[PDB]
Amino acid sequence: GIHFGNLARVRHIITYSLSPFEQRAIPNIFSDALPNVWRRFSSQVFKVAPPFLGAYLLYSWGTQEFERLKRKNPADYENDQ
Amino acid sequence: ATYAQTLQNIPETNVTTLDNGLRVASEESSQPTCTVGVWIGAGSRYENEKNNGAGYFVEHLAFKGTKKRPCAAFEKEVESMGAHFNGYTSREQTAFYIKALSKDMPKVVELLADVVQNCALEESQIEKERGVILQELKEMDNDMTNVTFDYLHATAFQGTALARTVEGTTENIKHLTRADLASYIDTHFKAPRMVLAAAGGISHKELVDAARQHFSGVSFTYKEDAVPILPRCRFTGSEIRARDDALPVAHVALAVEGPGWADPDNVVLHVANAIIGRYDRTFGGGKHLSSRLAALAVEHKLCHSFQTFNTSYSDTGLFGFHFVADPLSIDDMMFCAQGEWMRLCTSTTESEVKRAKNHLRSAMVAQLDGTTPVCETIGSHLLNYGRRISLEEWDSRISAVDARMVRDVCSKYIYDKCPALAAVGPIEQLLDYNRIRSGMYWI
Repeated sequence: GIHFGNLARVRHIITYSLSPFEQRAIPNIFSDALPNVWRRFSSQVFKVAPPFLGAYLLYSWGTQEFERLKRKNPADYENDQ
Repeated sequence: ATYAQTLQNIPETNVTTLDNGLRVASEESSQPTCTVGVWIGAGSRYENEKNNGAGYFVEHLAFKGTKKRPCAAFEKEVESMGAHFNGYTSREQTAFYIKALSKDMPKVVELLADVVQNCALEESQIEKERGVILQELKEMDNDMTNVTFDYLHATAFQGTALARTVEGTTENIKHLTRADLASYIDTHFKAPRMVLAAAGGISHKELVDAARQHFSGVSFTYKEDAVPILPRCRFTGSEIRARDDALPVAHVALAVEGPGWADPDNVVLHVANAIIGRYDRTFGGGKHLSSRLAALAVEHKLCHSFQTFNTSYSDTGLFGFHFVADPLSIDDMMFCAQGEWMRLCTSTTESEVKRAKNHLRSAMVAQLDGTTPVCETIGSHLLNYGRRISLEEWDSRISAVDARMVRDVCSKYIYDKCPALAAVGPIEQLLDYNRIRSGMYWI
């Protein structure tokens, strides 16, 4: 339950922070934010997208194939009389 | 002989100004001994990125001899007359003063003037002190309290001049030139920006005379007799955290921007700080101390010590507190501390201020306990208020303070403000800025 104070042994690290009221909440949207969203997107698209593309194809096929097998095969009545 | 009467019967402080712009002030008593010195309105705040720590470097040579008399000579002469030579340099103020027999007030004045005007700046002595100053920076680096206050200024006034330390940077100390120090002295140690103050058994007219004789070198242009107003230093709510769990105890300092010398509210802030007080593990009073925070500290063993402060400056200042505690009691201490600050703005009592006012009176009276401290008051007062302020005036002001006034002033400077935080040592238990910021309202 109580942990702050006995977590880790740290030495020689200085940190600097500003009050929330002295800064912008959502700063550098175009110079930083978006450029990074692109970076992130880019670096994961070929890891993620591929398998989903594969599933999408299999879906398409199997769906079409299913409907195709519902159609009539003209070659079943060529010599019917 | 009542308190009131004793206050009115205190000899007045005499001030006169020379044509060069220098001011000479002094309070006369019947003491065979006296203190006289020159308080200069100079310091690190007046320096910049390239000459930071010059004023300090100078403070090191201001006693190693002048042109009229080299080191040994200067020293022997001062020593052989039983006089004490001390001085100091801060962010906005510097001072060189001497303690001696009133019988020498005049020879001393000549000595002072020689120090502030003809420092030898011995090229060889400079390289010798360069190494000394470097040793003091390593000594002072182990003074957590002072490391902590430096950091407090570093962040509270980040980006500005008050952010720099008085001693200066390592790079600067390693590269300051004989020319830079020279330049420093010339640019800052100037008559209109100085004050010749003395206290003890001395003739104001005899003082002012020796003053006319040695403090001369008048100015021709207008740029030489104008006291330059410094550019404002922006206060910033923020924190700097230097963590080292290898240190035995942690130091913490929290503060909000203060008004600045000239503001009357300072009388109230000092009464306020008097209510919270201060404490340290050797106060016999123990669990019975009037200061609530102090009492809690004792009961719950919240810290080794804590102190309040109202550090003034020309246009700004730092009002806050500082405590030393074990890594595991930082959170509770900070809690109780911020708690007391809320109580101030919200529920101060008449009884509380009554006590704090008394405590404050005997505090001001105690700062005039000797020639040096009184001389220090004069130098500072003329330099900050441009006039001496009698104990009777202070007392007049202190007496007007009441609970309501305390709440209003404190609410003004404390309530819901973004503070400046500096923490050093084993500070893992100190909660984040946001949590601390929330301790700034309601309680």
